[PDB]
Amino acid sequence: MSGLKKFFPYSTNVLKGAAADIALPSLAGKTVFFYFSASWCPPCRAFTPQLIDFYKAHAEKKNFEVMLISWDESAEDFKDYYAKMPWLALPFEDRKGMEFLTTGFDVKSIPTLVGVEADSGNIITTQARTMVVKDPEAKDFPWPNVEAK
Amino acid sequence: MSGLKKFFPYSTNVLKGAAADIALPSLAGKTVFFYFSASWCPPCRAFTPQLIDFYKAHAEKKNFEVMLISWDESAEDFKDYYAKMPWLALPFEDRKGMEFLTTGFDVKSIPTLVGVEADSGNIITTQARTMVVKDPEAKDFPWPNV
Repeated sequence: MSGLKKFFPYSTNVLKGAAADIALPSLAGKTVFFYFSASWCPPCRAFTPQLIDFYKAHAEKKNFEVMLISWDESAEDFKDYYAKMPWLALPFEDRKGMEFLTTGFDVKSIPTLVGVEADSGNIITTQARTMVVKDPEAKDFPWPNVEAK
Repeated sequence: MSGLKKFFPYSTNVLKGAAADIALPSLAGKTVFFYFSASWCPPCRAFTPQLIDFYKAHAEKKNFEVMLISWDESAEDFKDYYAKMPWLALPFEDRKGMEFLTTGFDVKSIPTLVGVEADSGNIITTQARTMVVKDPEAKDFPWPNV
């Protein structure tokens, strides 16, 4: 699963609600979305509920997962914000890992939603945020290269 | 180059550094690798330098060329991103062209690297992206698998 691991030089497991036991290899075959967000961001607050709806409707059928990559500035804020989400999270303690992803994808502002292929480790798009609201039925999911629009 | 010419329905000439006047007849008899990439892509950023070493070491002897087909989101990004590459590029302004090629090669994510025989327009290899790192010397070039 070397492809997906390329995104996590400093973590082998990610959070899942109570358990911090999800092992990366368990995402094999899925599309994985990195969600760059934070509690102090007004548009994230407005966008998150929409992503949560999308996730409840298609995560299973469309076979995808989402992972919070937090820009929160404290462990406590992180803890509370992520508590309100149903998906995965890169642990707050892996700050360098957050920074590696943030620069890697050139994430200048949030919310940003980046779509990736678990198996090959390839990138689908860094602009899935707008497609989540623009295509709620997920007809064109996972939207490769929306950057062309 | 009737065949190859069909891969470019909207562009007569491609880029080559500052030179925007390279014509497709150049690519005759050789293998042409269509490299689907963008500055926003980490795996691309890690593969590009490998492909650059590979290009500079075998483009002449193994007789092939590489052409960037950009998934960048802006002309400014394209400019700085392409400046660092030695090979060719479909001009950014031809968005319709990169969409044609994307659909044609069915590119669903990047990086994607596809080798095609310039003379028949047949896809020679589908695994050059993998084999470029595993066969840095070019022993099994061009890793036919179609």
